[PDB]
Amino acid sequence: AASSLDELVALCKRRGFIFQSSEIYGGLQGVYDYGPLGVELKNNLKQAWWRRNVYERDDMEGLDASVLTHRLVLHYSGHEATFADPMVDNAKARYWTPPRYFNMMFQDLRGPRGGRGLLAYLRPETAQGIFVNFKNVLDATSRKLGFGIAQIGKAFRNEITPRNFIFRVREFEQMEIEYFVRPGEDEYWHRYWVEERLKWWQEMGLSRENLVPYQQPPESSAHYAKATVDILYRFPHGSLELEGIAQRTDFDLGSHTKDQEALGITARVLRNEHSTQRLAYRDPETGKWFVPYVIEPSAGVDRGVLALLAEAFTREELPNGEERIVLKLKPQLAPIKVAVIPLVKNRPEITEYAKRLKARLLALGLGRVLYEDTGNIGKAYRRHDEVGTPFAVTVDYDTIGQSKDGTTRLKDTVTVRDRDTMEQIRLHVDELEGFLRERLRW
Ligand SMILES: Nc1ncnc2c1ncn2[C@@H]1O[C@H](COP(=O)([O-])OC(=O)C[NH3+])[C@@H](O)[C@H]1O
Repeated sequence: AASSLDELVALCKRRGFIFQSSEIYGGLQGVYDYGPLGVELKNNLKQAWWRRNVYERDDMEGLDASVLTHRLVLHYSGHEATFADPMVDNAKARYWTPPRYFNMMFQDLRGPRGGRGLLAYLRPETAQGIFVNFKNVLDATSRKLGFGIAQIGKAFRNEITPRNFIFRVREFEQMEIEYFVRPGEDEYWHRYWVEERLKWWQEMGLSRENLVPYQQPPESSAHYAKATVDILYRFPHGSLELEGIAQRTDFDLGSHTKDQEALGITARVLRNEHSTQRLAYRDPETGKWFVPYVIEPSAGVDRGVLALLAEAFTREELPNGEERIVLKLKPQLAPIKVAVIPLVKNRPEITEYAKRLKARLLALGLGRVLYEDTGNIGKAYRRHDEVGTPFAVTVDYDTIGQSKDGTTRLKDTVTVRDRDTMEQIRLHVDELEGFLRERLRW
């Protein structure tokens, strides 16, 4: 584990993981930019989640709706209502500083002028994009009930207060699922998904010891959610929310469908005077139109990253030197898998061999390979553990052929230094393939 968020924040900048957004002009607090190594890690997390919840499954369809949301969507979603109370602050008390309707959803206008007619919010959550497209998806796929639609996407929130690095921010991405289910089964499903999502975060690298499901109680059970379970993580600042396996119940489709009344809505949904379409399902064997309940697993992509980094940032002491900080990311999720390093930057015959090898290895398809050509190998080696790349293959003279001893047997064999054990095997190129194949493969 990583001792203090500070370190994390500092490694993140010093290595190009996360940079402060708009830093040169003062920075837009609450919004960050993912530098080079950040992107990679971030994408890999996104990818693996997609593989898991979509490719490997057989009851999920994917989606990717837009950030701009038509004013009504967020209205019937109830999101509007949450800020229709102005706050007339005062000296020692609260809701006299002027009436501030403290809306958390960002706001923008559609062309021409700032009229209430052409208003649109930036989706505070990806979720809505799925509910409104429910029929559309159902039509094009023609899915039978035990099934859900899932997307990764941007989400903007005017967070009055952004706190703790890349945790609570104003702009972030979420990986959301909306498991549509027959009314009765909701209980199981909710259980199933919580267990699943916890199972996942573990294979991703988060130790079970730090993961904790927590039944939000009535007080905290937000409107749509009939129940909800968070999976908190023991971050370096605390045991906070990581993913939230909720259990809204036909409320979403209910607040968004035509004929709410005719439809047996069980949720206290607004009178939807708008929807152009009946967002409901039709036949189990009878032909009873009904509105599906949903289990919704929402993860924060950015926090998933905070977790993974916090969890992996270890700073062991060297049994010789002082100490080293070592990101020990699940190899398969490291920004770089293998980093090929030329021993002397001079010898062009060496470097060429190096650049050449990088190719051969990238080809295995175990992940990104890097031709690190930066100065001091001691420096290269370190840089790497700091960014947690699993294997550092280094090429010296002997590899190419030359040597002092006049030996060419060392040729085509390279030294592969392992991150965690810092152990240095010296294996022949052809073996290097098989070797990595065993480790970096999922
Ligand atoms: N400002 C923010 N920054 C980062 N992640 C955030 C966030 N606000 C919410 N999340 C993520 O959204 C997840 C779900 O909580 P939520 O309050 O976003 O609810 C919903 O998205 C309901 N669909 C959390 O587990 C968290 O990872």
